Amino acid sequence: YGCSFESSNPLLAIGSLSARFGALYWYQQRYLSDHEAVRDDRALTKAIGHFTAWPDAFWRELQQMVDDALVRQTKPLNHTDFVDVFGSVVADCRQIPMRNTGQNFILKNLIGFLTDLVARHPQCRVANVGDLLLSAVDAATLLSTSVEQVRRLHHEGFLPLSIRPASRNTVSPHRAVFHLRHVVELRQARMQSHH
Amino acid sequence: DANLKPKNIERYELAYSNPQTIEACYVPPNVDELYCRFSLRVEANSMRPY
Repeated sequence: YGCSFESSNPLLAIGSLSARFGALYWYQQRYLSDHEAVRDDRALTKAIGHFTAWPDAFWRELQQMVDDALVRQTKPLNHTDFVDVFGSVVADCRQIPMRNTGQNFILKNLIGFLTDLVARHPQCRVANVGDLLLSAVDAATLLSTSVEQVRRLHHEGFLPLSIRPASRNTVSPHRAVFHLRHVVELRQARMQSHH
Repeated sequence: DANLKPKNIERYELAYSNPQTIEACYVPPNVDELYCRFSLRVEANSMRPY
């Protein structure tokens, strides 16, 4: 009904109401997968405790699935889709309606993590994590901008395309084609703002 | 197309090469000079209609 908080240590304890609503919606689909039992009070009541160690737990949830994915590998990683390892955790960032990083704190932590992941895995002769392919709609989300802007950014040569398409065809938004390390670096280099 | 509409071609579609098969000829390494020769005959044959 209102916020009214002070000494807001948890990442769920600050902000405008729309964000506070979005954070709960996200928590629910992701951890309350059990079918509705109209436990309208009890089901959501737990979300606050959950977030109290967030700055240090979210990363472990992401780390766990890097390893479980790795041991099930069937192709060299540089032809593997980003989605096969992280399971659309990126798309879920779109459920909070705000676009910028300083307000959408879920996206802010996911990017933090991916930047570190790339940093500890530099390029060498054998491919490794960080060379995964992103689709056009994924870069748009990580770069905090609409899709048409990515097409314009490609056209000017600020980033490379890795898969050669056939002639008399087009690459659709859903096709996986940019390397992760290329997107992370470009964003640090030329996409920052006061937000 | 008739200097009017530029054709529909997507950007990436012109970065492709165009392969071709050609014959060529070069002087091999370490030859000091090349020679060319021919013969010529001249006849006094414009004096009368064939």
